[PDB]
Amino acid sequence: KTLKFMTASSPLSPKDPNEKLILQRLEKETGVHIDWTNYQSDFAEKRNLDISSGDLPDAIHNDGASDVDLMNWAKKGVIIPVEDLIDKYMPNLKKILDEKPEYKALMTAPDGHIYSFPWIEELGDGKESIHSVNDMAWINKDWLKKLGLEMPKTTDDLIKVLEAFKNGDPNGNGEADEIPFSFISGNGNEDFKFLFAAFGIGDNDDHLVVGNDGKVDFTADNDNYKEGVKFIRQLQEKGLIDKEAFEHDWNSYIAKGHDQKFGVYFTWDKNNVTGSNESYDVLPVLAGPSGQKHVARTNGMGFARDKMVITSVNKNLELTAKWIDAQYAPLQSVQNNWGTYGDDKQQNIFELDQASNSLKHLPLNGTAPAELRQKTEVGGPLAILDSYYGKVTTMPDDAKWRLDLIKEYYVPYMSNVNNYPRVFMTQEDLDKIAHIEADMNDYIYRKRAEWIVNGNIDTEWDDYKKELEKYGLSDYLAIKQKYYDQYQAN
Ligand SMILES: OC[C@@H]1O[C@H](O[C@]2(CO[C@]3(CO[C@]4(CO[C@]5(CO)O[C@H](CO)[C@@H](O)[C@@H]5O)O[C@H](CO)[C@@H](O)[C@@H]4O)O[C@H](CO)[C@@H](O)[C@@H]3O)O[C@H](CO)[C@H](O)[C@H]2O)[C@H](O)[C@H](O)[C@@H]1O
Ligand SMILES: [Ca+2]
Ligand SMILES: [Ca+2]
Repeated sequence: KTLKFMTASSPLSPKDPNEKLILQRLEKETGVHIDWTNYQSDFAEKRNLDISSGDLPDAIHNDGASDVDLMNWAKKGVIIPVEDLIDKYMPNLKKILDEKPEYKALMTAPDGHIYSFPWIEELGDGKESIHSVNDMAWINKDWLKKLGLEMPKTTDDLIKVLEAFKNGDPNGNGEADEIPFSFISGNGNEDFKFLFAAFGIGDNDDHLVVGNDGKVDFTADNDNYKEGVKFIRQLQEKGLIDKEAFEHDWNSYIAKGHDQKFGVYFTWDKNNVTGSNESYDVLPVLAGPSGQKHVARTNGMGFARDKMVITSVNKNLELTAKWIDAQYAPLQSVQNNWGTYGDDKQQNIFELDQASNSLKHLPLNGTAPAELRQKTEVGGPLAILDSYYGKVTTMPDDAKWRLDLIKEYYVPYMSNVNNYPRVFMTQEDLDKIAHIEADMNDYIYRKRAEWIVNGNIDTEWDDYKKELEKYGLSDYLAIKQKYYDQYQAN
């Protein structure tokens, strides 16, 4: 009747998840009450403390564990394999794996086991996938018009435009408050690395792309990569970059965005940052000095291996298996991912069409989509399939919109036929990767920011590449190539 789950949630959502409208209804439908350990910041560190201290719940919900954490917890009996539970008790998930057996392959570790329950969300395929580009570039069209500038078409045009922003007071308040170029450095949706491809190849959060020769490329040791750093260095030297770019956080970014202080900035959806207005639009793909005109593909996709694991201290496997499966009901999945209907005390993402027993997205009327979603979503293991649109739920209008934009502006410039596939390496290979990445990942972003602030990449470039080799890049790259080959050979 009672299970104890650990979970992750947004600091905008209730400290107690049972305050969420979805979870109140779910209790009345499963008849299972969940007592939550809900971490709303630094979830992974806090999860690792609990596991290390032996302070295990029945299951970790909305977990987001890496594959190396999954295999290590599995080698040690922290979590259990779950395939027999799916076959015995999970008809909603079994039906999904019937329709789309490809995901079953993605859930199966090389030792034949399944250790987690995935998040599945189909929104585009291949180049047209909503994940192809995460850190989209946006520009203040109102400043362009005010200053009589055309949309920039090249990186050189971008510099000239940005200097106008710094110097031309297009907000008209008589102060040089204009921030020409902003970002939030590192992984994720507000980084600037989307522009590195205007110098050829570019970059992504993996620092990994697949060349058309079949050979994976570590992007962050290319000359094109150095040229992109040199480009941002020009912007810094020219006083075009947000004074705060390497210190501020999301909440500060969004404050500035709401005051419309940005010339060009990066984000998933401008509505989350500069709001619902036509002051900002997509910065179209720019041509580099030599006519480079490219969009690097991310390796992202509408699949996450682990949004739930089951711990070895879980004493009612059947009930837990059946609770989980209730999330894989179409209508439930839709809500768990995106929000709910019929709250009279808070804005609703959905309305319930009782005529069709189906969900209809409502208009946000200026509410930031990520803001209302964070409060009312649940996360966790769920599947939303392409066959659900027009049947179970409307497609979200911000997802349909973004997909249109990806087709319009970006897909024509994705010259790479392949990106890196979602492979499940062996545990021996995962721990090798994890040792190299322990050195490499921080180091790459550290050098990148030092180089934009000092100006010595040209003097430091070769030492940096040797250092990456001492950290094991060739080994790192050889492993990734092996799995790409095995994936292509099937
Ligand atoms: O790193 C912490 C960890 O991140 C994990 O997920 C997030 C994103 O979760 C959301 C994502 O919401 C969107 C993107 O959603 C889709 C694509 O899946 O895009 C469509 C709209 O264009 C939408 O229909 C699709 O579902 O991302 C923007 C905000 O960036 C939203 O407007 C949009 O819905 O992020 C939201 C706010 O955090 C959350 O409500 C959503 O679930 O990964 C990125 C980090 O790289 C997010 O920070 C993180 O949320 C993981 O789910 C986990 O929950 C933690 O966030
Ligand atoms: Ca001004
Ligand atoms: Ca390379």
